[PDB]
Amino acid sequence: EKKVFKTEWAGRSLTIETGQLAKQANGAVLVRYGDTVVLSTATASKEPRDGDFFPLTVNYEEKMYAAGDDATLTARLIDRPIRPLFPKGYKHDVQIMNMVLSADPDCSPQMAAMIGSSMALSVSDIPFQGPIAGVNVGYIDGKYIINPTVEEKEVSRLDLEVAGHKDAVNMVEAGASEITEQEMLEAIFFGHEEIQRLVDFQQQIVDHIQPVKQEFIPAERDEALVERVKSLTEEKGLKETVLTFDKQQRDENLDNLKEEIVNEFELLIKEVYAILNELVKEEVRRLIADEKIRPDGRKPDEIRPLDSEVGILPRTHGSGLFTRGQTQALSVLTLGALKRFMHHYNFPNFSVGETGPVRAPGRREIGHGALGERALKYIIPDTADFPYTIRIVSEVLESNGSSSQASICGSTLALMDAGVPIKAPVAGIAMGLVTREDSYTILTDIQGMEDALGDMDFKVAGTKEGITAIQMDIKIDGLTREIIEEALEQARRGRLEIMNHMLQTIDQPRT
Amino acid sequence: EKKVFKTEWAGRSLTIETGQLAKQANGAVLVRYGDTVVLSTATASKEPRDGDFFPLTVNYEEKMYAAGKDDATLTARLIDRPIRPLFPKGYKHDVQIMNMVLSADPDCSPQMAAMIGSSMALSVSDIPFQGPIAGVNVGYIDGKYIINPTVEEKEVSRLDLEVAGHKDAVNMVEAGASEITEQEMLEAIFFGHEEIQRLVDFQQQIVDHIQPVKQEFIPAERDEALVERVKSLTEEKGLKETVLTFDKQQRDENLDNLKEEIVNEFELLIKEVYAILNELVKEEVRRLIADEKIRPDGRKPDEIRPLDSEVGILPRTHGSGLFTRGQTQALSVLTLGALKRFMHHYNFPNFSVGETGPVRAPGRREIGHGALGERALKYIIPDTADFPYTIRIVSEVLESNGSSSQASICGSTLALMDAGVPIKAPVAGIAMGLVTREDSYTILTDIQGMEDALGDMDFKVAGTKEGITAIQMDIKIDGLTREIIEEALEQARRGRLEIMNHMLQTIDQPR
Amino acid sequence: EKKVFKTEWAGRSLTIETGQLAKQANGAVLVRYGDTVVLSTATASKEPRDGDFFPLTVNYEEKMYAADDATLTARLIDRPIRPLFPKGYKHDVQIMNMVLSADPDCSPQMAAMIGSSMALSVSDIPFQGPIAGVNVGYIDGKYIINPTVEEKEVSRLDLEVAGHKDAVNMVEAGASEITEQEMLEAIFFGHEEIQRLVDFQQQIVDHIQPVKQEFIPAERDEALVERVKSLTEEKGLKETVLTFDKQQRDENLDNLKEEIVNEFELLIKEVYAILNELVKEEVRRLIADEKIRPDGRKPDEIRPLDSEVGILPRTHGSGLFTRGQTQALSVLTLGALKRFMHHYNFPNFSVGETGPVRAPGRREIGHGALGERALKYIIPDTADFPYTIRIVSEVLESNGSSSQASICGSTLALMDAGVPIKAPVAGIAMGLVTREDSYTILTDIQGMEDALGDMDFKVAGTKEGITAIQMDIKIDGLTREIIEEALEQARRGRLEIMNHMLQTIDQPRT
Repeated sequence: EKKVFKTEWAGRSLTIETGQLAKQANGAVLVRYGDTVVLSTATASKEPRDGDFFPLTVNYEEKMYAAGDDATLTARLIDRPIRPLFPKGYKHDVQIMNMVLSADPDCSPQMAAMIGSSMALSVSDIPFQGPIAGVNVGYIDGKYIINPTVEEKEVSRLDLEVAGHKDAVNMVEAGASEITEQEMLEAIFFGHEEIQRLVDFQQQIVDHIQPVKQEFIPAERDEALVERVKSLTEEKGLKETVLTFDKQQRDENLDNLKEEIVNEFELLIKEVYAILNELVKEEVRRLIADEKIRPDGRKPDEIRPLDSEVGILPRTHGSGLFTRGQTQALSVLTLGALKRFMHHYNFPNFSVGETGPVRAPGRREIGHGALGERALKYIIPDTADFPYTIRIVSEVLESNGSSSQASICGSTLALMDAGVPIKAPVAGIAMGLVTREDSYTILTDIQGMEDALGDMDFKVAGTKEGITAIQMDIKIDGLTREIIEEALEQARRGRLEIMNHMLQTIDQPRT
Repeated sequence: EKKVFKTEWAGRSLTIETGQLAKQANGAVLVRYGDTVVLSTATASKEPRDGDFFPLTVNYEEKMYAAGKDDATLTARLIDRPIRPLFPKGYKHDVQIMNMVLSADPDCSPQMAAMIGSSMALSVSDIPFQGPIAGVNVGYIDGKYIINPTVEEKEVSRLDLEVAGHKDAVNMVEAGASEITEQEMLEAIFFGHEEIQRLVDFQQQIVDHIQPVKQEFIPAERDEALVERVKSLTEEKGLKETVLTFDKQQRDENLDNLKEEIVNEFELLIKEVYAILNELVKEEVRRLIADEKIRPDGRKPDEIRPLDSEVGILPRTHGSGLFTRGQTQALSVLTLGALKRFMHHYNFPNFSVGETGPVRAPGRREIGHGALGERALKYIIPDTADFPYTIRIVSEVLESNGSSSQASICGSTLALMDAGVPIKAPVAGIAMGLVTREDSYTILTDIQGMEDALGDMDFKVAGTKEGITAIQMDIKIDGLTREIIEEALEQARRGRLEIMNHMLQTIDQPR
Repeated sequence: EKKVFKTEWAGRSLTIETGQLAKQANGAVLVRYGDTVVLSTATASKEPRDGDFFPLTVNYEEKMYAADDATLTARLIDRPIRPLFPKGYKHDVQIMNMVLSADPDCSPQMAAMIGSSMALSVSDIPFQGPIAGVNVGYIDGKYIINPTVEEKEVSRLDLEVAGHKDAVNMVEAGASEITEQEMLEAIFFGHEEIQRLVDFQQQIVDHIQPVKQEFIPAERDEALVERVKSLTEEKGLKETVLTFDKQQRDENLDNLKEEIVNEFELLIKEVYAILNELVKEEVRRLIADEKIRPDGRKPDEIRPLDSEVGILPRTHGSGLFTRGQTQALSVLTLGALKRFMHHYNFPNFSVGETGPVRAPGRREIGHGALGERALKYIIPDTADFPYTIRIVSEVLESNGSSSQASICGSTLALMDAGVPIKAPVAGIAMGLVTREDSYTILTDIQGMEDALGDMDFKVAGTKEGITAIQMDIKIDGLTREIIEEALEQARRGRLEIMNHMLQTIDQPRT
């Protein structure tokens, strides 16, 4: 029952095989892209899990014979464009595995696996709303190039990975040599045209295989029950509760507010909690679109209050503390004799007022560390005029916003503190989004609740001259070109404000 | 209250001490065999665990100081095998058995000392174990069998066998061999068992002296009438035809559903109905085989599942083989290197059985099957003298219903030929099964998961056309007679020969 | 809202900052002590956990850039902090300490200990401190606080004392065979500084004026207690307690409770709790009033002893030591040429239990190092005995003090092996029952006496003097007389034990 479908992808062949391998998986496909081979599978639990949480996991692993954080980064990469495309309220366990059986570094295993994963879900009976595809873009002598080779990347000014579906982009994640907003936005959409071909090719396959999807019947809310709950919510001043300034106190009051409504009033309880969460969600979203005020009283373009300090640790080579609202990071730098530069990120439970077991670095901590390292490596001096190794470790002492971005600001402080002759300071911020069908509002410097109840989390970092790194994921089907362009601009402003503050603290590398 | 009991075991002393050490354990014994010393203990939970599953664990560990300076996992699995089937049916207490090698003379097998240690500890305990059991190592030099050969005799034996069992029968065999005949193996087995019988004899005297007081296991007796009701609702809903569903996942789905309905008729009463259902399923399968001579995928006791294979499916790897037998499938990949010298690993992902779950480090089972594979193969691997390269093979189980471990041996033989390794001879393997009715027994060839689970044994044999290179067998009944054993070996010789025949269509000699 | 409070601590500055860092923690403080910096935090779960168990965790970690020990340090800090929470308070509390900068002359361990006290004291968590801790050395007859690295090279004592305003809470020490009075003085020299440190923390609390959360302890239903206390008297609780065999005692007690409860859900939780206190009381009463412990011993009698040497053929040295239902086997390996270490392993079968086997836990790492500390002082100079020495101790049974049994075991193994050691070493664990009328000190305690008693005070050393201590308590504090009496009675105890040990082997093999 083996079926082979073939095409071209940036000057080398792309083959997708199904029906032969891993047939107990809900769906499974083998991807040959040049000399790169990847087996991708998608499996779902039999019945759906309880509670309001969608367990979705993506793994990636490169076999020893195919030729250690990269695998974790890659798996996080593939999760991003796939996660938002499941019917709302679908809470089956879904696990997606990718095994790189053969790896030609000129033919991206990361991108092969991403398409592999899309295909495996698309042939499966799992109700995924793709296909999706992803692509790598470089930028050499003013020309964009798809899936550049190892040697072209040595020379590109951009290392971008874009992904999305038929009608829109889903995810971007990038590192760059300080390139303009418009250079980036063009790269994005050059990338998306190829994405569109790739999706096209996957749909023909789906049209040929004609898989039978499982039927997800989403329940329709009881108009009347909503109405009752929506009254007990209005009487107890939900609006004013939401507008509590302090993070922990806001969450405490909301919990309590819900904690009371539910006691009115088991399967009926599950509903009331769910109705409550949407009513909270709506209130927050309404306040922003209609009254232009966020739940800590800010306006869509205002950044949180900023504080910073340098040299706070006696014996360390460099040290920086950066505080933006209820998010705070301490970054520490060590120099060494003579991989050459790295940045780690640690997120303790106390940072969010929580108790729990202490572990080895998790997936998220590994992500943010590398994001930080990516944003910064472009401004680190040449080994030729500064022969030392540089390690930076960032500790998140408090968190409500973007620890990862705060750590980039922290680390820039530490680098200057330490007297590292860097190209230019770097700062970063995270952008948010509320869409109403009438229109959208872009939010600057978002807090946790805005990520959680918003539509995107779009992190941009770079210098005054331009962008050094991006990482973006979303919780709606797609982002239009004008929303991306606007976000980049408003993030350019945001970062500029932040570098301005940072230079009050230290205005150049120590001597 | 120290008591010392003494005897001879293959030309060296064997002493068993109890009453002094580890007296809070339900039972505990110290074993001195030559200069080897092992402390063995057996402990049971106070009350029995819930559900229909017998938690039994065996550990083995060799201290750092034991020599005056994966094997432990293999050894612990070895000791579990003959011990597990000998507990009263329905006994579901946690039982844990620990073995500590305090001193280790490699000429006096710590593995065997521990195995007898473990039997003794349970036998003196109040845990209702139905032994004793004992185990022995057999070599084969210039046509003579030898018990517990020394290191230097093993350098020269044609057989490395570990046999075990009780008073009246053999329980377990596990072996590696230089391509020896079926009768040469069966004799070794029963030479081994005569010594086993002495060892059991010696343990029984001890038990007769210590006179331990066992805990009283009252097995419930089934309600004749309730069985009858359930057995009708099962007959009306076509259990027989349900069982005969061809597709593995679909068979399990329908059976679950069938049970899923009967139970809803209809809490402590539910536990019973589920248990009654499982036995009725068990009986139907067993009946179909003994009486109608058809297995639940419609095969007959001697037919092997449909076979497919391929070589060279991975571009850049030195050797590559894909082997498919029914709904079980394995991909084996080979890497060559400069210059421990040969190894084989085995990986079993969850998707192989259509499951979701967390990915882990190699488990116990995966370590077992890997080594079983490596054992079956090492005998046919060339001398380092005429082929100076290291050889690693990794086998991935992409689907599973039968014997992954045997499929991986077939896969690896393909990969070795693919890679151009001048091997002695191809090797294949299979797993044999067994249904006993009191009237008579049927031996099953190439069993599927359900046949292992509801059958009486799982008897894996692998080797060349000239003879056997490896065995591993465990059982779920009290013992295996000599005629069954012999018949199984013969029918497994046929089975393997069929498989090598197919394999040679794919590749008929080393590339 | 940054606030900085400053003082002197043994000739160097001590600064405590709050209000700036880690403000989502219930409380948090930064400690600068010389060039050492430590951030300490204290966080509590929102609501209290179910069941009768207080989850309290302390972590400690020294960053890579700051320049088993971390586990030892974290266990150190837990000890004086644990007993000072209101009885029945069962919130998760976690306490973290991060050494951001570490000057080994200014103890990060002590900075963190005060850090942890401060973080709780500024928090809304109802901790009953402050507490503080201090290091004492002993050079040419003079005690010194927080000696530097180079002074420790030359001290005869490495002591860490801690406690609160009115009493000492915890001691843990290693020593070059020093007398009981020499130790007890060091302890109380240490406590005067502790008192300054607590004083300084109290002013801070008086300045910050934190608002504590209100812990309302329920009051027992006099009448329900009375009913339960009758069903307990009728079924012979007293006689049940006096069962000799450990497992059998626990089995009967479980069963006894198992019956009373069935009389008789939220009401059940109460009956179980009432039962546990009635058991607790019976045991305590028997000791104070009848002077008999629940295995029939008297407050000063040690359990029956047995020992053996050379039980393993091929190992360089081997010792088996049994004291009551606690038993340890210690094994020694010699090597070419960190130089001495002792490990401790505690399998589940040792207590008749089943469970998963793991990497060495926290407790096992503690006891191993306690053992190693007690012994290193008597191990020969590398000059006249050029070999590495590893000893591993296995606890085959346990009811008492495995850690002390392992020290006895290891001394046996060292002699067995022919190691020319300074002198044998033995150890024991002391216990305590306080009634408001008076107290009884218990020698060589069993598990139940630790669990239902007021302290667990382990002392080990030679005939000439003490080599190691480790003590924690379950009451607010220990007076000086109790701590002096315990040391003396532990000196006697150990002497008995060395006496027995020398019957087995009276000098290093030759």
